Amino acid sequence: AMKNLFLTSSFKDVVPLFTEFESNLQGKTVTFIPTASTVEEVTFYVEAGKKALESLGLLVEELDIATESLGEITTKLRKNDFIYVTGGNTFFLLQELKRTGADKLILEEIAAGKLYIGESAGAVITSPNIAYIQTMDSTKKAVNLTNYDALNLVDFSTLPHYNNTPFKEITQKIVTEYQIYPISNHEAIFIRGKEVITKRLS
Repeated sequence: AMKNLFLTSSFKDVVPLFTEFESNLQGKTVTFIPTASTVEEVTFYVEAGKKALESLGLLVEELDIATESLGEITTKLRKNDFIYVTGGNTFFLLQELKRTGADKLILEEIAAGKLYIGESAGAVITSPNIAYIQTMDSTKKAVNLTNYDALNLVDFSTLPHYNNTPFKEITQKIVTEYQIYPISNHEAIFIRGKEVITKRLS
């Protein structure tokens, strides 16, 4: 029904675009999902994003889909105002969302009007299918995921870090090979229903 999404390559690089997107943040709560990052070896974006949210007066509540009961997943997703998904390995993220059936719970919340913030991997899973991201994120880390169909919230396939080192050749080759929607580190996509707008911080 409703669809409020903020998609980014790097949340810490576009904080002002987020505050342009959404007002009266003080005291609002965020379900913060770092699952994609838990199989990654370099993860500065996780704390950078969390501290950025906190600097806006948001109350951040962690939810690791990989380890928490469905009871806790259901409760947190329902309770908190926003959903935020950190970057990391997109395949592991989608794998854990499907395994728990939480992909469904996220879609329901979004349909009810809940704001979804997706960073890199968290943006990629809004696409119909994440196969296109396999040259950036290794499938070796998702040993159970048998189908790359994702949330299918938008018809387009967000490609983060576009023409941004160290993903220059990677992102270039993806465009060539594959409705790819490229965004750089300082771009965000504002989505309010059918209204889709790219903004750049510069």
